[PDB]
Amino acid sequence: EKVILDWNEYIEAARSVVSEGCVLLENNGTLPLEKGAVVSIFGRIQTHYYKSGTGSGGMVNVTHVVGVPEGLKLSEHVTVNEELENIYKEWEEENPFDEGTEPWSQPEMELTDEIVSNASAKSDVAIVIIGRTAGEDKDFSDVAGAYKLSETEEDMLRRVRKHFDKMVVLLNVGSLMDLNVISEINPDALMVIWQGGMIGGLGTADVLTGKVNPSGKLTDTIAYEINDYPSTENFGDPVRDYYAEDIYVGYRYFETFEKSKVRYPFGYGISYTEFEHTVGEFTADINSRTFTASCTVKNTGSVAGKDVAQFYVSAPQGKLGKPEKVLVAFKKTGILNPGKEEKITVTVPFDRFASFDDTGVTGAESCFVLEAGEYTVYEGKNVRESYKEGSFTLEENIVTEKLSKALAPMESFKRMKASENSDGTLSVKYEDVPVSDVDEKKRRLDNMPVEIPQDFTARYSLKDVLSGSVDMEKFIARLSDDDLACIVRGEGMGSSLVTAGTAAAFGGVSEYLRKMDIPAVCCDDGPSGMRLDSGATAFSMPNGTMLASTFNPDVIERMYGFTSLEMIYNKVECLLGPGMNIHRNPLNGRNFEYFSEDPYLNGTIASAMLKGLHKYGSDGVAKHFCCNNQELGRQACDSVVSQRALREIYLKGFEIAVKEGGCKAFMTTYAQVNGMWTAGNYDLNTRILRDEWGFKGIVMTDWWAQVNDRGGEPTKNNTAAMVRAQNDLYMVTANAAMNSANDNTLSQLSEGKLNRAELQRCAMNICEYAMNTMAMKRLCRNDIKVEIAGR
Ligand SMILES: OC[C@H]1O[C@@H](O)[C@H](O)[C@@H](O)[C@@H]1O
Repeated sequence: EKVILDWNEYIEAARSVVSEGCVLLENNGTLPLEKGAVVSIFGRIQTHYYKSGTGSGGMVNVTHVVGVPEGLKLSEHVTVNEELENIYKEWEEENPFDEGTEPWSQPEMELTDEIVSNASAKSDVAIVIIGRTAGEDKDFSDVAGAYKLSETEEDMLRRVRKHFDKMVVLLNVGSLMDLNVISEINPDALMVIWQGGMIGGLGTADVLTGKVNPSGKLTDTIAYEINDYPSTENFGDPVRDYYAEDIYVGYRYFETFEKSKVRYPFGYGISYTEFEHTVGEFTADINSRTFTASCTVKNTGSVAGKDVAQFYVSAPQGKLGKPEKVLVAFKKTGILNPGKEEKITVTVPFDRFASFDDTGVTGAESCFVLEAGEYTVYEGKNVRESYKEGSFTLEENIVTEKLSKALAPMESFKRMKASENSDGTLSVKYEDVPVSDVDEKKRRLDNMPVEIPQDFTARYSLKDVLSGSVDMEKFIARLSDDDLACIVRGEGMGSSLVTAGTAAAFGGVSEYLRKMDIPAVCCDDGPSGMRLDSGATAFSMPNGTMLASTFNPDVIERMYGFTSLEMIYNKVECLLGPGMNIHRNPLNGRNFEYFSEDPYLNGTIASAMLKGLHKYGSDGVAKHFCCNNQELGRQACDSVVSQRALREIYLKGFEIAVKEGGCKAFMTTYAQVNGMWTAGNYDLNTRILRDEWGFKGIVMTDWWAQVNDRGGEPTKNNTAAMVRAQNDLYMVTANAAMNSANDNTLSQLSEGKLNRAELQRCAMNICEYAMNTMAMKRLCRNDIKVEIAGR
């Protein structure tokens, strides 16, 4: 089989994401830009369009990046003031783009009254571009040049505001920055254009010129101040952060307790037209544990466009306490012409708005439950402007799922609690989070897998398992203790077993393993496109937050469908994404390659990406599992967090990726969750992921990540602790066959501290995964051959 990867269709797919992911925040009709307008573009970052964040998910090599000025010229709908372009060009020869550990921003060119006045005299409209990047190992700081405007950027904005009566501000940013000073200066239009990959300027020009009507929505709540965010109190400590806000993350906090601290609510975004959402039929089916809600969205303005219907549930406070509203469903309309409408119907399972009882107060400890009382469903344009769709009342609690006490905090701390005041409004009070009473050593011992007796005369290939000819158990008996100790080691970076410049090879990492037809499976960064450290080019796609802002799983899936083929072309089997850690705080540096403060949106967008990658047999690796919500101190840092917050917020997106997304590969973190490293955490990697969610796949460490037993010293070679957790793969070693990290797999096995059954389980996970990859198909000679056309 031979498949064409059409590069022009790939471009168009990515461009569609850009034009659906831009978020228009304010506009007085200055957008869209009028046909034949002359635009003056301000901001030195105009010449170096941020196509991505920095670090592992920002090192995609490309031949060309289309920035905003070039996008606008290629549109043929406007022209750009060339004199001002040359002023920026000539100044930049003297003040070159700093490539660094790259800085968050570039120094702005100071502007004079003469430049700005002369620009306005020869143009119809000013566009001011403020650029920010961020990423791995540095957190975004609440200072000028990072989250705040620089003094010279502010001066630029004030001068342009004075001399132009039409002003447009664009935020070419990985994550949201302070809007207070920008809002005070009061431009005529404000749009967040994120970082759109290599064709970002094309999709951005589409929305600016009106060829596409913007339809992007915020995936985070924008508060007035950094200190309004509930997590700011407990964010940015390199050693330990207590997740005291608990389930009250983002709009779960603000809509419940602090509506007046919101500038822009979750799900907010506007269009060049206006829409009217009319609530429709509502039914509930308690026996099936679903409800069905309908509404109609009508374009009531004068230009075609899409809108998003967003559905929320208000649960009764009960004994647990609840956020006012939780997102349970959304649907983006087709393009609606003026005066036309679309009926949207959603069926919502009760598990979308259940609560995890981690205290026992409901009578069902360690369960997801719907407490007795009234459930009100809302629909609207955003969480704030969502209106009653229907209600139903439960006279008794319904247990949606029985789970276990898992990943519980090892120390007490106080968490936020919804308290219903005398009047009936909700205030924040605090309560003690109960401590874990789980016997961890016992749990491991009681659920120990059975050893498979070894048999080295067996000549079964991995091909014989794939065809159904033999059981995986029969095959795995062939692996020696050497083979077992070797197969749990990933080799990289730049292993010679796979495409050069990628992150890792795993599976067939010795002559012996490859002789059994276990192929070398290739892993590579990242969510926004293949990072090839050989210098080879690949498609640079929009950042994760831009993807999520589309509220459009279909457009995301379509784009990653092309990535699926591109990966096969490069013989990359595992793309190291989606990044899908919750936006707990706006200052986390890696927010650009994650999706949302909301777990449902997070899991739904992740799943769309995975479905895309699955189209032609490629795959993603969900990361970082879990609670890597802060870059500072991420090697040592301990996230202290309640079971409920884990179950409803931080794990929830990952759960969705497994059950809806078909996720079969996970990456753990550099850090600790509840007092041990995640790579050695049994509750995370076995109890929750496998035994409760039913995940069938592989777990790998983060690259050169530390591992420990609870209480013990962290090291980059405690592979025994890793295998005891069912974290299947240590990424990475320079030479896996030679044990170049000097790991303790065999010595622990020798001492009876690691059981061979545990190694065998990991080996089976690895082989089961490996045999369904395109690398196996290359051995079997039935892989897809890809040819790139259109270039
Ligand atoms: O590049 C391989 C890995 O490196 C680590 O530093 C990052 O945390 C991961 O996100 C990445 O996938």
